[PDB]
Amino acid sequence: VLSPADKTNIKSTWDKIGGHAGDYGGEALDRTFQSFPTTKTYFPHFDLSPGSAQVKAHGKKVADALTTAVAHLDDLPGALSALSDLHAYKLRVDPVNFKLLSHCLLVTLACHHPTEFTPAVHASLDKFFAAVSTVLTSKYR
Amino acid sequence: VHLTAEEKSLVSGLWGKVNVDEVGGEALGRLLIVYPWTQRFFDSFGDLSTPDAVMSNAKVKAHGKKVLNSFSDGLKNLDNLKGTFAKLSELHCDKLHVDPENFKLLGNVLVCVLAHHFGKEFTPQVQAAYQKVVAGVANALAHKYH
Ligand code: HEM
Ligand code: HEM
Repeated sequence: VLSPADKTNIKSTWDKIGGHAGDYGGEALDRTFQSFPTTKTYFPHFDLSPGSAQVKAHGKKVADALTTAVAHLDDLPGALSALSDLHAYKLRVDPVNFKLLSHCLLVTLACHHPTEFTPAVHASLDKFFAAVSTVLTSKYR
Repeated sequence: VHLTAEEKSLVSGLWGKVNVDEVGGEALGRLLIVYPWTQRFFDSFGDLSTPDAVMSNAKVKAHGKKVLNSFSDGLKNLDNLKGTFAKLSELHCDKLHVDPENFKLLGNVLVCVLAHHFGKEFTPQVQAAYQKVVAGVANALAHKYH
């Protein structure tokens, strides 16, 4: 769905994360590789060691993307349609993967920002992650 | 569950610092809130209809506690999880009929509440070990369906 409480909680958090998005994206990748190794599968051209510049660089990209979305919450499908094609048509990605990164991305936010990690916000983002993921998986469905 | 020595030192290292009255409460609360369907197993618990309602409800604090104590029990016995949870496993499966996918999800929200609580000390290192233990528990509990 995505009601206007939601959308508020989401904006406000992303405002507060501001200039750090780019590192949070770095880290959430980290955590993902490290807690769910099956995912490194998709990055064989990556230096998948811990502070590596390969990881860091994407991270910035994965977080720009989410920034972009945060701006088009009404038109998530327009907003991310090229990435939709990327992950579905070209990278051929297991949908289970998104559940996993979504969880590490949530985590990284809870680490950095405990105070605005109230349960009400937690729910809202979750929900945001689930929506973004549905979108990148939509070409399967 | 493997859990190499390093991993063990890191798990039990953090778990020393965890306020067990608190965290059961928050983990469980959070479940009801982010996955609303889970509420159907707690009708007995009274008003859960709003987030502050759940945050504030006593029966929930009081379980949270019981759930997190049992997770304590599984930390001692990391070896034979299977044994430690089997009796509990028969309850979630038979008398309760909880689909196991929901074990996961408690497990993950617990990883959440930790992270929120421990800030940086929750390194990718640390969270990997708990992912492990968490996944262990959820299987150990699923057992009576295997
Ligand atoms: C919210 C979820 C995700 C978002 C926002 C996202 C965003 C992006 C972006 C921005 C790119 C870079 C486009 C480019 O190639 O210049 C990318 C590429 C890619 N994505 Fe993701 N992605 C997400 C989820 C996933 C998941 C779950 C995986 C795999 C587990 C994944 C794997 C990849 C891979 C392998 C590439 C190309 C890697 C490279 O060569 O640089 N994405 N994605
Ligand atoms: C990590 C997963 C879990 C652990 C460690 C766990 C642990 C426990 C424990 C220790 C009790 C019994 C308390 C007693 O001694 O009286 C219990 C009961 C119960 N669990 Fe959980 N549980 C898990 C997952 C779940 C989930 C996901 C649900 C439902 C979605 C669930 C629903 C219940 C219910 C309804 C009871 C008993 C309710 C009552 O006494 O009124 N459990 N669980």
